[PDB]
Amino acid sequence: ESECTLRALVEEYNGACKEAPKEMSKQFTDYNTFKRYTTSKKDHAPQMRLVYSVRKPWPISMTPSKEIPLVFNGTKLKDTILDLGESKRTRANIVVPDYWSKYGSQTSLEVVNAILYAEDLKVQRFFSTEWGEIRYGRMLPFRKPVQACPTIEEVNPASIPHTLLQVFCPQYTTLDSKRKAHMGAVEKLKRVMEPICKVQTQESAVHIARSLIDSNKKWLPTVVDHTPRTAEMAHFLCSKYHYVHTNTQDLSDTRSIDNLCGELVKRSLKCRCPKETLVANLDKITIQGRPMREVLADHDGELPYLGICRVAMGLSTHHTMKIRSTKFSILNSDHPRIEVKKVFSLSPDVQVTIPYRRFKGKAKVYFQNDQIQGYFSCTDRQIDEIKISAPKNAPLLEPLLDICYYGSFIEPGFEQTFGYPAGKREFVDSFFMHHSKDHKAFLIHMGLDKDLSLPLSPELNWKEPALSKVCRVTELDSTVQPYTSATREFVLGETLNVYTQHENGLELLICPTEIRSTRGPLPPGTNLSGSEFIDIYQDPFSRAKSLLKSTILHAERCKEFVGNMLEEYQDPAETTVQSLVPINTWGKSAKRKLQEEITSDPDWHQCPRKRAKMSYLAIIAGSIQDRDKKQTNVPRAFMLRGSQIEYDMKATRGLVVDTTNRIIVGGETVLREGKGGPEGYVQTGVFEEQPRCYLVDTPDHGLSMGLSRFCVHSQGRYFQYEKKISIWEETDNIKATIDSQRDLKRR
Amino acid sequence: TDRPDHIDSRVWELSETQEDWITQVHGHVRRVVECWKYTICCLISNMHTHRGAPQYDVFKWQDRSTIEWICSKKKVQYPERDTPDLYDNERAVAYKVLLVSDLSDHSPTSGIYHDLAFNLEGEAEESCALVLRGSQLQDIKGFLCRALEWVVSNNLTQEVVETISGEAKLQFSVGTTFRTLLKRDTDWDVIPTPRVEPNVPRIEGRRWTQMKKLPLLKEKEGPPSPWRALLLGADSEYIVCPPGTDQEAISWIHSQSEIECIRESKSTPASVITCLTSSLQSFAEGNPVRSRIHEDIIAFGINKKQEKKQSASSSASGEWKRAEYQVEEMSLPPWVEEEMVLLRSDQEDNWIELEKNAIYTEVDGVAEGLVDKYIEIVGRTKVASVIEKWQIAATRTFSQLHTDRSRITACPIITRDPSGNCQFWGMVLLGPHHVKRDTDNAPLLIAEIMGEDTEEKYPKHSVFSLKVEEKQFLLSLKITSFSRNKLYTFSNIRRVLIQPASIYSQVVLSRAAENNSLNLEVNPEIQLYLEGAQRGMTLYQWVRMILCLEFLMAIYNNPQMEGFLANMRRLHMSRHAMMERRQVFLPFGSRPEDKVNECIINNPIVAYLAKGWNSMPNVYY
Amino acid sequence: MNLFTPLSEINPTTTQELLYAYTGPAPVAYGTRTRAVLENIIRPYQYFYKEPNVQRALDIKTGCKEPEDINVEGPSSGFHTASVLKLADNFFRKYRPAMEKLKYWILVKLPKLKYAELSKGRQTYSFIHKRNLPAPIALEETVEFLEQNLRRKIGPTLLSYCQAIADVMELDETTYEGARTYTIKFSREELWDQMRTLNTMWKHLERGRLNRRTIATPSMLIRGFVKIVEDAAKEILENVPTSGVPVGGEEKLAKLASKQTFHTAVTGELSGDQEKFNECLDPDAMRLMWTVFLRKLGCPDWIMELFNIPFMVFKSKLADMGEGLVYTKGKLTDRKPLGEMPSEFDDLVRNVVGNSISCRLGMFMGMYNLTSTLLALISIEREELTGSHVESSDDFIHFFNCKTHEEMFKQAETLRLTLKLVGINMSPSKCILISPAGIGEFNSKFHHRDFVGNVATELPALVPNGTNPMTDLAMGLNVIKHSVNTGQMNLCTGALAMRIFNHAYKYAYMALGVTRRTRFMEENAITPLLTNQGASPVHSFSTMHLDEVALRRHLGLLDEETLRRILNPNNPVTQKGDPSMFFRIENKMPQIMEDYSVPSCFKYTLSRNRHKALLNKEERYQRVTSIINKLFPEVLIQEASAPGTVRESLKRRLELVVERSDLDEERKKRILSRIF
RNA sequence: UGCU
Repeated sequence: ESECTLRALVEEYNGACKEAPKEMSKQFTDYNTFKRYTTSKKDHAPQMRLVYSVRKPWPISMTPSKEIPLVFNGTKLKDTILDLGESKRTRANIVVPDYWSKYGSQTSLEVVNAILYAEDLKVQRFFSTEWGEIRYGRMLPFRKPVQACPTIEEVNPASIPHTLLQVFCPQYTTLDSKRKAHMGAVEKLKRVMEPICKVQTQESAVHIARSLIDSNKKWLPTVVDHTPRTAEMAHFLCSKYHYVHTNTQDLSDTRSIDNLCGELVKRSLKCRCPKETLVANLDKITIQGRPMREVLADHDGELPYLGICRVAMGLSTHHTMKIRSTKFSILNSDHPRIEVKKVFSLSPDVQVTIPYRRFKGKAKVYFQNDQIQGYFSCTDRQIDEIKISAPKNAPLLEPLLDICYYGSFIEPGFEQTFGYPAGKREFVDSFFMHHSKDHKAFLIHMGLDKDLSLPLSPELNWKEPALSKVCRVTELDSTVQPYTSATREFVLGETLNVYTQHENGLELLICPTEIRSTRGPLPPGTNLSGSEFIDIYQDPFSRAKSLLKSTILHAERCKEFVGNMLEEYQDPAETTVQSLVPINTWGKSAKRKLQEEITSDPDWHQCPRKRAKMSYLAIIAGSIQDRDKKQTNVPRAFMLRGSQIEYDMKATRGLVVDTTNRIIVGGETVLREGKGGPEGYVQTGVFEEQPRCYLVDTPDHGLSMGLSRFCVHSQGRYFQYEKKISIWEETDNIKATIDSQRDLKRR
Repeated sequence: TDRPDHIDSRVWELSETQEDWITQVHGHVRRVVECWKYTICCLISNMHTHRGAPQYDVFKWQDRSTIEWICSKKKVQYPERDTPDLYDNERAVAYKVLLVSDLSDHSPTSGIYHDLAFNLEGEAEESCALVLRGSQLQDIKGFLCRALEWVVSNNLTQEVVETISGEAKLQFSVGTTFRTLLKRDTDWDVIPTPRVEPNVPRIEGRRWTQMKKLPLLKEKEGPPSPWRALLLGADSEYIVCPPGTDQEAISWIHSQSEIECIRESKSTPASVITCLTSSLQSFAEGNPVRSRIHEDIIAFGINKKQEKKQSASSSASGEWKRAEYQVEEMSLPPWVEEEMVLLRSDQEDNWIELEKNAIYTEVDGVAEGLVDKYIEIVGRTKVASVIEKWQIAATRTFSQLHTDRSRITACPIITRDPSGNCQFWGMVLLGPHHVKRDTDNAPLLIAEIMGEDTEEKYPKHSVFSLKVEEKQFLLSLKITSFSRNKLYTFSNIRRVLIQPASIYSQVVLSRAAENNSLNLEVNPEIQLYLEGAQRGMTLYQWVRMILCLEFLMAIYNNPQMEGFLANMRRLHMSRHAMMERRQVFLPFGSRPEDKVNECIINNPIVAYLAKGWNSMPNVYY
Repeated sequence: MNLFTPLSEINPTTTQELLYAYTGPAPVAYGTRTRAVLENIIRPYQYFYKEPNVQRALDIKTGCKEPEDINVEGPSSGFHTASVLKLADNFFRKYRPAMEKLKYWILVKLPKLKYAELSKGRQTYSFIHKRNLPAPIALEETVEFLEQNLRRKIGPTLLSYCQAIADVMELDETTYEGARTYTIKFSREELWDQMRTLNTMWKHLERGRLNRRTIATPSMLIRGFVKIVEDAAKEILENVPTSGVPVGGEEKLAKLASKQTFHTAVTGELSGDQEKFNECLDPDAMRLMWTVFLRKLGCPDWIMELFNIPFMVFKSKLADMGEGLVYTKGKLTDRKPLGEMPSEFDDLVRNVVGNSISCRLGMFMGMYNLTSTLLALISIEREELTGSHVESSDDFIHFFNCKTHEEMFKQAETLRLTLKLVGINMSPSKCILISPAGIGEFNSKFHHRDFVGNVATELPALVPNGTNPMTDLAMGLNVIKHSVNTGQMNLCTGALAMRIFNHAYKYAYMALGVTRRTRFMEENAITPLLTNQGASPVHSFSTMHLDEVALRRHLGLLDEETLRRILNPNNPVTQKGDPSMFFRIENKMPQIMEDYSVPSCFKYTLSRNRHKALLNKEERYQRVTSIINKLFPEVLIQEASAPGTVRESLKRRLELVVERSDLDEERKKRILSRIF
């Protein structure tokens, strides 16, 4: 029973105290030092003894057990003649495991399933991949770090220990540790290790879970546009002579996170000084229950908007400069790619300044597109050499023209017009179309030669024979691949431009206003209630729910919202409010009701029911009114625009329901009368002895009961969280102080 | 990064240039404490307003120009050395945030500003508590408790306490006598301060020459090298015994064996044939380990050390001098080419029976087909049978090792053809082996069937005549001592097949990849310098003789072979460069051939490789 | 060798695999190391002057030589002080991010370094037992020595350990008390000599060299000091383009490929080695380079002193001579010390200190691979050199992009001279330059169009490991898989290696032919069903990564009834001697302690068939660690931080576990009653 | 006492 474990622990503690009178006078923190003292497990050349060791009379050492017969069918399975130690001393014949393969006690099938869980996952993963057709061919390897094995959930390295602590020993954690843990991974890991922990020891299960949520990237030679997303199958699907075609999609939420980040960046560029707006909004948005900073840290993707948001949070980005379908990486350059504000005065009133980027000094850029791989060297706007490793007879139109656009080498466009300039995208499209139908600028820029050794044909094809050949274009003699030695650190511009710190300045890496990507689904569980952009939601129900959660749960936001709606001032949620209420004629009555409710009760912004009534009145007040219709009295309830959802002033039904016990907004209990934590908790105390208040079992256990004071245990210390009485968080008070300092500095 | 989680990113980046943290004791902890103080300052002025202006004005981490500008407007002046952290509009007086280890017995530090003292547990002193509101106290206590949790989690309690106290040790220091000990063997002190101005002088160098012609390896002069290897190699044969176990085969051999000496060597006396006969008789009964006899002392060199030392002591005369060990130089023997030619002879069996792996995918089928092709093109060859004999002999000699035996152990070398018949290559006799290390030698009596006898090739072998079933055979019967490590290495000799398989696989797969289709039956033409002239030659026979040369190289691996092969890689690369119209340039005193020639002493296969290098052209146009 | 030089299908670079005699025996060393040790001692003195004058070189403390004294036609021992200063300044001015990372490491990472990192080493010379001992044993005995001589406790950090080492040096007499009981005495001079003593010893089983070399090991009194400088050097080297030592495997190949850009008219590629490395490098040059790095970083004095301790200790090194030079009268063999009778090392008699010999020049040992790499890299930074350089320790490759051949030759000679300025001599017979680049070698990696795979560098790992059938099969198959992934072995070689490994692995466990195991299985009607039992292989080329048991279960080759027996967690074969603790996810009692066995019955333990007090102390430490792990599940995921000593910490933890056990109050009382 |  449960008492046997306590008995065993007590006897172990007593024996360790008696058998080791010293080794406990040391501090507990000395464990990190003396856990490594495990000598006498060392051995030398076990492989040079295996043949003899197996062929010894008694090779196997096991504990004394009665399940192994002394003699079975004339063979002596075990030997107890010597018994020098008599404990872990009896020796067994080499055939004992073979004997046990039969004639042995069995185990439940659940145990067998639990033991082979990860190996079975690997086997089904192998037998579930489509074994395609082998495509033999010469291949130029690309050495990159790739994930060793797939993970059930990707978590940033800082949050792995807290996730494991929440999975295995929640009773010895604090609320900060719980907040830093990935709760989705916690649930997945708990479900996975429920049967596994019954057959694996503590450390074995801990590190099995760690491996299930650890990336563990390793460098391997891969094939471009054939990345198997994991090195589990590289020996089968890849080599220097073949690949096996496979059809596997991403099945990852990185695309949705890109969509969310793109919406945030696009809406942030429309305000004043977008950088701090984006930073503040990223600190107020939560996907599922995880803060946006942590989920950005979790997903280290190649995508542009994800990279911009990761840089805004101080993290790194792996994004590479991409033109159409060709990726460019600067091997080394004298100066960063500069930009020229080429103004076009084609018309006096109609003039557009279209800026392009070029090189100054010498530079060497690696390019990759499909199977085409190589590098080129340039000086200023002149190409010196190009080396390409491409399959024979391949058309090199698009990669070469992407190179020309990247370096601004050919000069029909950029500084010129080849026709009136209007917008960046139109000019780029015209450039590409013009050079697609007229690709002679490359030939007049590079020159022609009659040598047959040069592989680039005048029609921009690889190894096709022709009378003339394109000069200074040769085959890639040696493998070339980008590699950065120093840890690149990125700089985010005030206009949300991602820069890389080059020696002589700043190198542009990601630049919005030309990142073309259509809108996509948002990540599930996204919470925009605390952010300034609720209109990102495309669903009226979600918009209304987020707006009402913002107003109800916080008094100051309700104050600001009511004030802006009543006085027609600019509000962050003007678009949402205008899109929620149909075109009506209740604005004047709503503003009136606001006036009498404010005058009658100056102390209204403390009862959530009053906040709900004021929010309803303000939402109607800030609605889009109709001109050619006389104003009417505000109704008790109205219907959301383009929907059958009812919003009610009395909050008896529909979108908001305020029962005596609790308030429900959009089917979710936002506020509970006595058991809730809307204002949060603060730590308030670390002690080595239990304080004078209740000790909860786990941090989440104390978060549900909602006591005024409770403690948690974590490595011999007690943390007694009580309550938050301040009406502001640390982040925005720090923001206010920093802005006040900088707004005294400006004079 | 290095930012603590509880520290805000803006505060962390603002603190980077405020103080030079590298020179301060516990610079990281000092920066963290300053960040704590600035965060406390931020929390004190938590969006408080007064007369349409912030209640508190924060001086901390602000440029001195603005500080003086706003202090002048407030009719207050503070000295440069100590400046208050913040100023309160209500109850007008300057405040400074202080962190103290003990809240008790604390007095104001300066008479120009007030002190807002806090302890590491978040508590505040009485005047600070009454000045500030309850919300500010709770915020400060919560932030300080989060900081304390971070401190105790990272085991930084002592560093934080020392930083808060104000005084701490330099975290490292060197005393006086230790400094004197250190400065004993150097002309500079602990932190050297040479008086010379930095400069990179110009030094007259030399000129880089060009390797216009490839180096010529030195061919040593001396007697031809004897066959110095554990077993016979290409001159190995076997007797086709009737099917049965090892005991039956040994009984059948011994019961019908007529042994007569035809050539006796001084190294191996002909009288130790009785040792082999006794071992055969004992193994034919079922007792592989037998007792010692009189001629076992001669056969296994029992106690030879004592008589050698006694003879040395009796003959000891003269003066002590240094060792000056010498290695006799030997020339390339004629039998190396014969060994290469004879090792390629075809056989009637495959001699490579490796169980096939499973086949699930098409890649698996391709790999197994390639392996089967390689096995069938190198299997039916004498070298494969010799490799099998070496494997069996080495493993059966190594398995009876690891013990301290004072008796004699017999280790037969028997293989079985795919018809049940036993094939008796020979027998290895293991003598008294009180082995303790991995390099100490174990005495052996290697007796095995010989195909052809040669005095110059086998000077230490005593060849006997074996008469079994109206057939005539030969017996080697050499006395050798052989170490544990070498026996273990030769127990895994089957790995030698990988490199010729590597060459074959690379050729086939390159042909498949260039034309984008697998063939698996290609037997192309390989251009090689056979007799000093480039002539075509098929891939299969090339792989066969590559396997033969690799096997001959493996069993003759020694320091000379290791150095030779390590130092020929540079010359191989230089030749490959020269064959592609590339020039090779060398430093002033560059003689890459000397580091190869120093490794050419007496190894017959090293000499064979050197002659092969010399024969092929050295100048490329 | 003509058979290894194809001309039509493949190139000799691909056949460089054939220039390997591996799978043959590796050479070993037999007798006295005294001659080799004395040769390594005398070589630095022979190279200081252009004309070898050993007697005039033994009185030199700091090896600093004028630029006109630097030998250009041979090895040159010593450095130019002004050259070192200027080149270190140039290397600091460039690669500013590397210096920023160095400052980050000094401020953040260095204080968190623990002296338990010293336990990761192999056999270490012990100044107490005058022998070679495993690193944990030597570290623990050194910690006890410091604790009982300084009368205080040593902090877990490495800085505290180094400070304790420095503090003990200030004492006049030090003593060591240890269980057998026995007491040994150290003076300041004796303990200083033991601090600066390197234990020399042969290097066995080394391939690729004709002559045997000697390796050395330092004591724990200086390994800690070397650890800081090595970690700082690694931090710097990870952020500089010209380094090649901190990266390895495929990352090193990617870094090399990033520099194989040949676009100018004359594009050379120089690949070579440095001759007489580790003995032409004065530690004072490394001192000066580190001092310049720390001065230009604004570092205080204490860190400079800490960084300079190890190189001075190596300036005062005492190399342990062997058991004597071999002398013969007739056919006798006697071993005599250096100074007994004349030899070729008579000039070094004055440096004899007991059985050890001093050497103020050179390093004598590769204890500063990263620092020597930094010293090599600082010399590269100069205006004349415009190519790409990669240096690991003493193997380097250089890529030239020059307009004319004469300019390339001038750059190559400038490279040679600037290497010689800091005491690094290019091996003339080992450095080869190809004027059109495209063919080269670095760390035995040959590239012509791409880095070609090198078979026979993976053959030594193809032998079964000898632990148990499951572990052996798993690790052999995964080694083969890694070789396939890295390009060393292709489809055919991979499958052939699989077959050879499988056949040897089945032989080693008595699964082929008629053996005792096979006979027992046959007479008792036990079908194998497993690879180690003689069954047909289940693993294929594409299934190298799959576990045997899971794959057999999936394919139906292993039925569930036998699975219920093989994977029994209660089998006697792999039963543990003590109970183990188990987690219980979402349970009233989250920890249950019970007897356990390794699930697989074929993961048995093979008996091995044959400072004792320190071993019992290790066992006591293991017991304390086991009880701490049982009572503190959270130290398995994060570092231990509970306050107080071990006894009180576990006492309160055991209590708190009891009051949450959900039992009766009086039962909790009776459980607490018997807690010591 | 049995590896092609």
